[PDB]
Amino acid sequence: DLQNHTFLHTVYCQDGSPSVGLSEAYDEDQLFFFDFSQNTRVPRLPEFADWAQEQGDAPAILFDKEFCEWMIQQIGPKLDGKIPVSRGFPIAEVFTLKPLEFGKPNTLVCFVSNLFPPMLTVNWQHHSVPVEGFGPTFVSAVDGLSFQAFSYLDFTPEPSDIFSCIVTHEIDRYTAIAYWVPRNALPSL
Amino acid sequence: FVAHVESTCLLDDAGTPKDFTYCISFNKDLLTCWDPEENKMAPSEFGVLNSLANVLSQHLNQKDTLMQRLRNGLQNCATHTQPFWGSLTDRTRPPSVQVAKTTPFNTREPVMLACYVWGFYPAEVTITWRKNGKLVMPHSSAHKTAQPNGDWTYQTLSHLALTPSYGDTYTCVVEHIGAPEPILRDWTPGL
Ligand SMILES: *[C@@H]1O[C@H](CO)[C@@H](O)[C@H](O)[C@H]1NC(C)=O
Repeated sequence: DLQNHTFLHTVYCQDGSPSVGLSEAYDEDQLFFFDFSQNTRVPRLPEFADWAQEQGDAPAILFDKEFCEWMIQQIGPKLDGKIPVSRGFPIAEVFTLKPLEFGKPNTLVCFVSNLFPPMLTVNWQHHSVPVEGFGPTFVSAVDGLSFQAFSYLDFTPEPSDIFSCIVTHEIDRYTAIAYWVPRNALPSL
Repeated sequence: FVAHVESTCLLDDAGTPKDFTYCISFNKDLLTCWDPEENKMAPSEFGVLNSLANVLSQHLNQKDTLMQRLRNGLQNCATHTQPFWGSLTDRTRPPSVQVAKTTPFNTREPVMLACYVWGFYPAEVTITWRKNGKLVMPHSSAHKTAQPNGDWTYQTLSHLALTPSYGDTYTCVVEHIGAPEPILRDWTPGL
């Protein structure tokens, strides 16, 4: 009679960059993603984890890390060339965080789905001009052994604004492109 | 290649583990998971390259250090989850809602209203319509699940297609768990 919930601790690794990561996500929103340089859990935005990087369990993590890295290390070359490498082509779409009101401050969300393997770099362009975006790019692990990612661009909407989000899939420099234009703007009050 | 060590924790809104799995994959192939019934690291299902997973059963299963934590299993989640768990079943943000005409699509009608509905958590939400106080059906019937914004907020919309008469008042009703009171937004042809 009580609704169920999923907290998934996903330990992953691969050939290339990055070599190792760890996303944990409650209900397909992640609260944490691990840092192996600093051996600490970095927070997403759940008011930035007051409980944070409780060191209460490095045995679990550090064990999965080394084993995962062994599978990439000692299993990689034995299988390399014998079975094909699993890969998807990433899908990008961009929509607005809040409803579109001309002249009113908003944000552009670039949602990247079907990311496998999880290696990517995302660029924003305003009228096809390279423009820096707010924050970093958040990669999250999702159910079924795939990954997604988010990026964000703050801006003020003009009737003429054309924006594009560009995903580079880091495995072979493949690109996905997603365009945005203002559509069905609500009346300015 | 890519490899995973996926641990899923499944606990009802209070904080009790009803299930827990420890699966191990390599190249997006599910290889070996944990079987609570036989207490072993048995390969998952069958496989064309499962022999690797069968050998992956022997490295592991040689580790009581591990092999105990799998016996510990379910309760380990509550131990791991208790600090934040309350607040996450407790985390809830109401949905701002606004109504405006949108460009009509798939319709013989001249007017189409969108009831936009954003910045909420959780995503479970219900949006219906009313004309002059009574309940009408919405434009699409395909159930759109809300789109995650990636920052713990979600969003969505519903459409409604009408031929306008100014005497009429169309109303859009949003039932998030975030509010105890249904949020309404009226619309009139001379607005
Ligand atoms: C909640 O999850 C458990 C399995 O973990 C399942 O057996 C049970 O039926 C679920 N409850 C409902 C109401 O579906």
